[PDB]
Amino acid sequence: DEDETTALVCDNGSGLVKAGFAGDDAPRAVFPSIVGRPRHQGVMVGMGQKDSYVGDEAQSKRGILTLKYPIEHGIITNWDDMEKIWHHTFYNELRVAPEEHPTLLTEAPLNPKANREKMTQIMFETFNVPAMYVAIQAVLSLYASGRTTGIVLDSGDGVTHNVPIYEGYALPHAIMRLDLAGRDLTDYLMKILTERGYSFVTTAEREIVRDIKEKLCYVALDFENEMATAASSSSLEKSYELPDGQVITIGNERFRCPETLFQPSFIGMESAGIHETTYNSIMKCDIDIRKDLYANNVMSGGTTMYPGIADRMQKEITALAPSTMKIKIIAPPERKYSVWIGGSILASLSTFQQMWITKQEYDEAGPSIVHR
Amino acid sequence: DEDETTALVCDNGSGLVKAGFAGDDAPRAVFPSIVGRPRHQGVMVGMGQKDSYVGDEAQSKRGILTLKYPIEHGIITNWDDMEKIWHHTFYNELRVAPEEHPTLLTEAPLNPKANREKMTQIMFETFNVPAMYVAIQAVLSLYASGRTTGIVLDSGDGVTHNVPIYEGYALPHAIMRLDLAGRDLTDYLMKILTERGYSFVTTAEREIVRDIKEKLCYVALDFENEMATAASSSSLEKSYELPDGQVITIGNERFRCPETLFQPSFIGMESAGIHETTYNSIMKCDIDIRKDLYANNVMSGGTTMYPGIADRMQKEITALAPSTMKIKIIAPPERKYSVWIGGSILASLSTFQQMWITKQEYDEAGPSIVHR
Amino acid sequence: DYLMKILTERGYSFVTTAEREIVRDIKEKLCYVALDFENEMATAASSSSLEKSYELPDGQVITIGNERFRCPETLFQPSFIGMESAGIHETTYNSIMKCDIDIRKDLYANNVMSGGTTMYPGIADRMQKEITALAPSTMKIKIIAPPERKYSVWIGGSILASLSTFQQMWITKQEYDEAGPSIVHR
Amino acid sequence: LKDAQEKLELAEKKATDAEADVASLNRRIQLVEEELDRAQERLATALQKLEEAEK
Amino acid sequence: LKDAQEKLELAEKKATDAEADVASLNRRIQLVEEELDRAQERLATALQKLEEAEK
Repeated sequence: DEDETTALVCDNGSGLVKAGFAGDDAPRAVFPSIVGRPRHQGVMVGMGQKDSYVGDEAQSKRGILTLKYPIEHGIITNWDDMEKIWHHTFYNELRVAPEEHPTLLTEAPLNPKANREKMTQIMFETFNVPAMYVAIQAVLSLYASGRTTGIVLDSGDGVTHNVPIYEGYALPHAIMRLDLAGRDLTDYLMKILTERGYSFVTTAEREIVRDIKEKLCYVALDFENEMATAASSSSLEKSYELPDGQVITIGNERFRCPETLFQPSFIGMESAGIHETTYNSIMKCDIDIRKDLYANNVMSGGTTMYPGIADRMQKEITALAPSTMKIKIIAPPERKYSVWIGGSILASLSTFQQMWITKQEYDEAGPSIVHR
Repeated sequence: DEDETTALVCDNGSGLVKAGFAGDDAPRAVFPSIVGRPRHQGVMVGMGQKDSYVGDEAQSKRGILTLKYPIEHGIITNWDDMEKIWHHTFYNELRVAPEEHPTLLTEAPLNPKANREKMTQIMFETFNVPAMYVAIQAVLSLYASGRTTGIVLDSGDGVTHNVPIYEGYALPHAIMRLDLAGRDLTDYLMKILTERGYSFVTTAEREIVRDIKEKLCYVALDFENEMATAASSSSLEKSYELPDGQVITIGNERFRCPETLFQPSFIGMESAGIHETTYNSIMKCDIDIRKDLYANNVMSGGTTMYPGIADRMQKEITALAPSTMKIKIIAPPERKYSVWIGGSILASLSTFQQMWITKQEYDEAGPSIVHR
Repeated sequence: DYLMKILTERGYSFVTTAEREIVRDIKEKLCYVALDFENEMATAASSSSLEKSYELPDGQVITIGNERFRCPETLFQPSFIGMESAGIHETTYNSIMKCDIDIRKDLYANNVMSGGTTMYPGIADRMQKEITALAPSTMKIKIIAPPERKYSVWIGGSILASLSTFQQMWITKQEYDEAGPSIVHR
Repeated sequence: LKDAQEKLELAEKKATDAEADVASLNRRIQLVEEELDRAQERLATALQKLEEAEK
Repeated sequence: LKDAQEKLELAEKKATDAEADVASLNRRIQLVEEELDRAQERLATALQKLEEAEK
């Protein structure tokens, strides 16, 4: 129990932090990855002067603060502001004292060696946690779907990745990163919806375009004769009621937004798209392992939640793969937390105890120890 | 003079074409081996609609065209697009009419019989050249260094080869091909340089990583205690100024890029490396000819130009070869054009006239004639 | 409308409609975009002969010293008017780091200005220095602001449409009656 | 012999690093000298344009 | 040996002629680059003086 209860799992994202206790089924804490700094001197009624704001209080009060994102494209870019988000996570969100809890953290696919050593330096030397561990994100997603070999298409708020994993070892030279994700996708909907003849003028109009994207957006299979369908004008249309009455209608654009993930050309991106990239990762791997990867395309991440994403991907890679092959696109329902759940499982596991980096290992080996 | 002036030499590569007149000291024409096809309908100011673009106009205008490479790994893969690059070479680059010029062409090491017959079919039947001849590339490189027996390590943009040649006959069963060359090498530098904490974001950032590779990259001898040297941090570092001010620094990676040619493992390649391959070619040849090959390792190709390539190779094969042997790594300065220069010499030669395949030979013997 | 308020705020009244309309003629004639808008306010305070009095429809000589440039500083600082958007120079730049990489030296040496509101003198010098200091030093900056710029758009059309080669792009009633509005839409 | 040949790969290495840096610095001097006749030439013209506009 | 040692006095000779020419060309580039910030600087000032006088 000492640490059975006690292991923490913190998944640091570009848009959201997911956090909680190893053992739980889902994150106890989910909140924006921002750190707000007040543009002016003054106070809220009853509070003192605050130097900084994190998560939702930074989002809610955004009009008087300069908002900053510590993690650009999955990599920690500002370490002063990240230690601020961690502090908030332990002390306010989970309300635990960190110096008696083992902490499993996550990093990104080709996270620079030096960063994995730096967050270890900050975990052990400024938070004084007993022990910690850094798992790679795609690797926890895979594992949370039971398996050990597969290829994960991972897509969240600032990055998309393909991480081919074989008997647990993520394959460095076959990993692909595509910098277009849910953030890019909300801003494109924004324009095709203002372009439908609308105005997201106040900040209460801006924010909810993102809630339109999440609730009403679709990834149609045969996106071709779906536009064609749009035109005959079926009961395909969908009206959402705004903060007030102002019933906005979205028929068609509803799927023009996730067609951006297959066609980056919709947004002036010259890069290849999700399905081709799944494939290219795969023809960059060893030959003998390619049947395995093909029957185990695990999807994880908030942006892979658009319904019919899996069917489109299913047919997208069948028709690029040699017919002798078995294609299989696994997309679980909890996928917006796969990464986290994979960490919860792993860290609560009976056999993981012997991989925890302890302060004994650290004080004796330097940050190098956990770096592997 | 009839043809003393008149012989053309065209060396077709995976990245570059080198072309000019037999007699000259260096190629009159050097340009990318691309054929661009416009993605949209429209025009440049003052020009007409163009169906196609070749060489540098395809590179410069790459944003509106789909670029295609006719020669994959030294072998012609698309014959519609190759006849386009030849057309461009004769008519625009050298501005000659082909029907009055003998043409010496080059092919790759184990170029399929059928291809040598096909480019002969296209030379004589669609360009109507008086006479032509196909030389093997390593063989022209050797000969341009004066000799007739030696082993050429040839390395350009898409392929590396080892072609052991004895009294002029390239030895089919001892030739080795390693598909990792300067193209692969620019993309690896790219990553170790973004990995140094950088961004080659716009296309004006992409292209110049290749000019960094050419200008600043090195092949260190004792690549071991060169990394060690990097760490003590000597004045080994080297900063390059970008299209603008943005002074980028490259200290160390500078040589981590050509260490890829000895260690393919740096790039997820399981194949053996350049020096071992030189050697293996050699222990695949007759016994009595192995002292000859060892004292005549001729290097040619753009990617063998990295300074200190020869010293590393010198010591790489001395230490694999029996000590009773004399090692000798010849690397001339003009080596990025050895192949071409060997053709210029040979084709301007007094004795070569009797090996030219003439339209008389062809119209009478079929493509078989030149195939040998 | 912002000048209006900083001028009523200077202790004035644009009360009748003959007072309203002419604030716009003050903006056009007397407004400036100072370079180093910082030590221009500072200059205002020492009170140099920077001031400028305009005579209204009648005698009522109104003086505008300082606000004269506080009005076009709104184009670089939208915060002067409760706008949270970025300003002209940053936006020039952001457009540019949204374009292909290889074309960014071209765009930087060819910042063409057009429109009535880009006519404020010293707009070009401020923009010149505004983007030099945001652009990589390896770059050439060049802010072209022609004198006829309040009609650039029109003049470009006059040239183009009187041109010898444009005749073949005119959409004719033949094209239309045969292709529908789609024809000209491109 | 090992000493004359070793002294050698080092003297030839130094010779080639120095020939590479002279080629680079001469290319840089020609480019900055060519940026020049250009900076100074448009200058004679900008100053002349000033004296006429001031008049 | 006679050949490695002879190849030598020639490679060292070439190394010293090239180090001498690079030193001279680098001195010339610094002087023409310094004539420059000067030509171009009085230029930013002459062109600014023009835009103000033209205004």
